[PDB]
Amino acid sequence: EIGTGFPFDPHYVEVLGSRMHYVDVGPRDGTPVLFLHGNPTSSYLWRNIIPHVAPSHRCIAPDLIGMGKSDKPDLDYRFDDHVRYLDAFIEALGLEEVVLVIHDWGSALGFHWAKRNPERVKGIAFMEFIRPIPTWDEWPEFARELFQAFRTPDVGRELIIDQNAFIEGILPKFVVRPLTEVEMDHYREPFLKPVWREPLWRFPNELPIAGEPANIWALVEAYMNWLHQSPVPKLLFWGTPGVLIPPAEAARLAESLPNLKTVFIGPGLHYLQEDNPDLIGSEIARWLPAL
Repeated sequence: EIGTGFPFDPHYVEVLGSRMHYVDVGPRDGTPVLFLHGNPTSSYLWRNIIPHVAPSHRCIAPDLIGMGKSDKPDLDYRFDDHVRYLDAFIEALGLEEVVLVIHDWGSALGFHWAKRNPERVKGIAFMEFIRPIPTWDEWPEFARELFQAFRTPDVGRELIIDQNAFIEGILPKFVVRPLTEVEMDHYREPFLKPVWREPLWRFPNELPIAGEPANIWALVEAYMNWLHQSPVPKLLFWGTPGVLIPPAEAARLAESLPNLKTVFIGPGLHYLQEDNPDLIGSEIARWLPAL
């Protein structure tokens, strides 16, 4: 049975003049494991993963700026803003070497940080991560018109900002099993007001699909190139049919990435942590000793 509670004491740290919230559990020494969520989630997404890792390793799960329990400064909320705040968060906590556990826009942040700090990354576990998607044909058909509308002037803001489409529509449609009302209310809480929803609209407008936007496309290409030459231990979780990482892409990564273990989790769309947390958490726990 998949837990709905969030039994983690809040921790806060001042970052660039704002407060950021994070989970921090597990032993106080050793290599920390840094869990990075994406859109439109928070550290809540990791709530059933972390308890598998916390017996043996420090677990740190921040809420990205403007998300979860973190502050909501007056930012553009472009990808580079998230880069700046996560960079400063990692330094504020004095992290030296880390293991990354990353998902969605948290994976773009994590891989981009790893490329810039390769000596500090001891391993990377990832799932449903940001890759350059070559055509809209590789996007799931049932969500293609919706994500094209998110990236259409005016219409996308009406859907995401005014109608909260990313929380009420996309989030439950990208989990195979049904989310409960308690889980939905945890995901809803940081975005109850439209004025808080800018990050939810910025993120799909930065997805690198069919070459655009060019700046994100090049950045993601750069860290994918880094990943392909890196000897760092890697662990990929994938499901079927997937969203960002269809089975054919999981197969391509299994062939091309060095030092990669792959784990098929069964049915899965995008929020794989909500479909098979016990397999994801237990397999990360089993993989960490080999690092």
